Amino acid sequence: IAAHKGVNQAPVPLKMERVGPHDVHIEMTAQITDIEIDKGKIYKAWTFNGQAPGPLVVVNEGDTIHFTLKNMDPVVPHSMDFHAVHASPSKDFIDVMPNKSGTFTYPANKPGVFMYHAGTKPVLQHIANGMHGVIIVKPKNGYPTDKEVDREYVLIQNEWYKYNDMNDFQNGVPSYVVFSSKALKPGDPNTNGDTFTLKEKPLLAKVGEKIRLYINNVGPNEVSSFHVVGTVFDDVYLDGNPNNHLQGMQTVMLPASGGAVVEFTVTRPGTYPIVTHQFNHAQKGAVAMLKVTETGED
Amino acid sequence: IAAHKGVNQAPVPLKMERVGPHDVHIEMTAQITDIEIDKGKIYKAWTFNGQAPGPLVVVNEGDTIHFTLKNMDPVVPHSMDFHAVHASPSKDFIDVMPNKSGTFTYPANKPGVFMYHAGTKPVLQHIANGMHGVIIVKPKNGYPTDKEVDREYVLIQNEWYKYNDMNDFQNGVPSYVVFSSKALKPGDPNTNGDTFTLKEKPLLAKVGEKIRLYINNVGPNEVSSFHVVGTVFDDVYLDGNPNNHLQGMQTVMLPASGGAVVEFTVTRPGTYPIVTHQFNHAQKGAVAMLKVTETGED
Amino acid sequence: IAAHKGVNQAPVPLKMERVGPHDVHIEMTAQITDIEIDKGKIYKAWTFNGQAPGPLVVVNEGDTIHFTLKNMDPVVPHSMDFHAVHASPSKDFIDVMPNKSGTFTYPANKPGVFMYHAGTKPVLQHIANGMHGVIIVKPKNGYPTDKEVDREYVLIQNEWYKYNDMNDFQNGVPSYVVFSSKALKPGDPNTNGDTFTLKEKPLLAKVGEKIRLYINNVGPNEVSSFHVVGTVFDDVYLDGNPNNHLQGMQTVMLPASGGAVVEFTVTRPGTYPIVTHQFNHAQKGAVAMLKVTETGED
Ligand SMILES: [Cu+2]
Ligand SMILES: [Cu+2]
Ligand SMILES: [Cu+2]
Ligand SMILES: [Cu+2]
Ligand SMILES: [Cu+2]
Ligand SMILES: [Cu+2]
Ligand SMILES: [Cu+2]
Ligand SMILES: [Cu+2]
Ligand SMILES: [Cu+2]
Ligand SMILES: [Cu+2]
Ligand SMILES: [Cu+2]
Ligand SMILES: [Cu+2]
Repeated sequence: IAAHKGVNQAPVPLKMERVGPHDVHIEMTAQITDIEIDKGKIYKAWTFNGQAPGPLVVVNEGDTIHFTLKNMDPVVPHSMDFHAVHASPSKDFIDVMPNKSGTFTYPANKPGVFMYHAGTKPVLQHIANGMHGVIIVKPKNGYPTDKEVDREYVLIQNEWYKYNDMNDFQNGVPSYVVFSSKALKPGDPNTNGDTFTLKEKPLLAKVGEKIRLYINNVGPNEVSSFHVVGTVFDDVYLDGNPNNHLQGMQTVMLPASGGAVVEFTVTRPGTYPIVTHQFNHAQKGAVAMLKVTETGED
Repeated sequence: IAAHKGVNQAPVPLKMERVGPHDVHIEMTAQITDIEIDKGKIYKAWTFNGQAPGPLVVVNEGDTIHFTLKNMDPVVPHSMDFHAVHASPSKDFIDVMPNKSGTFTYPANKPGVFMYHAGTKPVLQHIANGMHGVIIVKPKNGYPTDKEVDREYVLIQNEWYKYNDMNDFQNGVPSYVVFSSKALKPGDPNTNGDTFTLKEKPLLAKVGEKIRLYINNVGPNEVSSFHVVGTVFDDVYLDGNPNNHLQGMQTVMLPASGGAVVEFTVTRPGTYPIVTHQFNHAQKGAVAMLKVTETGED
Repeated sequence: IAAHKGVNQAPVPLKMERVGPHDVHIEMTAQITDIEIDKGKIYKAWTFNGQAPGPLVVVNEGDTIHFTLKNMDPVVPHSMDFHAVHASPSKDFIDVMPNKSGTFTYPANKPGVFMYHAGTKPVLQHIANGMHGVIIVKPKNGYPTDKEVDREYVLIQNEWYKYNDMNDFQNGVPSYVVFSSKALKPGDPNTNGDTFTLKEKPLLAKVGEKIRLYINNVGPNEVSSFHVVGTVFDDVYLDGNPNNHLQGMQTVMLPASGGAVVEFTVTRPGTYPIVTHQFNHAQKGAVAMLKVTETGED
């Protein structure tokens, strides 16, 4: 795209504020931002807010979201689809033109770990170029295992293909498959989907802790066989709904866009790989690390 | 196949009749029929009854099926395997020769949404050429959410490959991935697996309705990440068995041959896409549309 | 690998012995062994004990495993990762050098059907070359359907690629996808992952029996759509945990490394194919046979 040559729009912080007991404002951008997806490999990504996957959104079950998208892309329209919400796609997930803004309002009435992404045709093109992310909806009644959890993080899996190549997007194997982590609390890492950051700067935990991960596989195209090496998942909630409760799973199958809340105990000090057990994808980047110490600090 | 050159056997209606409180007769054909799978693209499909996927079969839990296959193919033997039934495959799923008929009897003792397909070696060849379909077995006790459902439809996902190309069937990506709908009640659409019909003539519903879809991914080769845009599944019954109950899923993973009953509410007027969220497959045709109006008519 | 030319190390029996009410010793080898994966096709596999998948391990819930790996490979280090155990991967799943042994101890505190495999970087290379297997952990309280089961077997699905070809391992379709069976009781077959043995020498059962299969899809790369032709699964326990209970499934989705306990009834004499319903993989070898007779013997 000629109008994208040399364009590298600096990341813009997500804006969110509560405006009522059950109403939340969210303002995001669509923007074109260079991301290092593998060492020495820059992808001029189509992004929300200059991150790919986009920034983490967290709301409460029953919140109505008043969402504004500011399209900074000079030529390509973009839109937003939240899997959390009940909305009319042809009225509420519509395109925002370059240099314009649009505001859309819809309720998040289901708890869980939901994908969000651009919904502009061809959707495959917008997702593959980087316009994906996660919104977490916190259950009103929590999860039955809340009291057991010591520490929590968010992980997202995505693929990267040849740059803006629709033939490759449809018909080719992914060039990279990657994990990223998005911050829930101050001090948490906030990273982009790349092959290396969560290996070189592992997530941190303490010996004996029960860890919760909020996870989603945004695709665009692959399913995920999510596994933490050296442990077993004590409890799994499919899509993050507290009713979809499994126990003692070694590996959790996630469809494309599929989410889960998974919980596991780390019993010994060491470094614990986190993989998709589809090992062609792991080899192409989809390995993160969890470093477990006696004190919890690196 | 030389004996298939110029052959286009007109579709023959499914024949079914109840013969006892727990016994049902079903008569189907195997036939060679041209189907437009994408605009301008004719596939000379191997079919049951001139449809691909084949005609919908609905029976009651506990029905014994007395099934007759009339093979109209001039040269290729075909057979029938119903996933619903308990049968001896080497006695009851056997080949029927060209221009012959065979009758086989077996019970459907489990509720759900089951694949059926030809079971003639190489099975991949018969399925990929179009010999797949769905049989629904209605639960004796229903589903716990029956009283909430306002409207229902059947959707089937399948792939199409290069014509009768076993190398492509085994080793290549699908050329098209498609949805079709099969009629449950008079007035429902009844379509074949193509890239366009359910976009141009969407399924219809009314604002506020809870919709049930009986779904199955017949493959032959891909798994499906089934998702309705703009809603969340309130309830999901894996394989259509009422015991396999999930709630609040954004997306339902279906193995090849996997089925489900999914239920969701459409809260606003508009058009709601229905996809496999493996977006390479969606881009290659696997998007249907649900049009929701204030009155339910187009 | 030059040091592997002409190397064909004869299979070595698994060594196991109980050393306390909750402690079990296991001794395995890493060795280089020629396996006929398809008729006329020898793969010089990287193996545990000269089998691929490796020998079956069965322990009780709550057993601590004292595991020794003797590395017979002349040049390549190998390691062991059991999905059953809680361990520090960077301390307990570490490499054993050629011609050395290492001993590692860790508890199996969860019931189920778990993958094991080499954990040496690049893990994809070690798994794809054949270093995978299953460990079964028997639940302390059993399964609720134990009293209904008449006969049981273990089945494992794996893929084979071009020989030691990392490009193919990461980016290519599998050349073969295969089932193998591992013995639980004297007289059970014990086979390697190949395209033919379980077709030519089917598993055996008697008319009317309820069969339990302990299954795992070790990959490395594909998911599995596990289906027994001519029946429906009465009960399914995902990953073999008794709590993850589904009923009446036609087909069970298994992620890469995913396991299950599945149970089904064979009502009539005949031969029942066992497949992954991803039929490209079935065509490339992933069909086993179950022969059901009036007397249960061939
Ligand atoms: Cu507002
Ligand atoms: Cu976009
Ligand atoms: Cu979506
Ligand atoms: Cu704790
Ligand atoms: Cu009859
Ligand atoms: Cu056929
Ligand atoms: Cu089948
Ligand atoms: Cu209603
Ligand atoms: Cu010991
Ligand atoms: Cu190895
Ligand atoms: Cu593993
Ligand atoms: Cu019995």
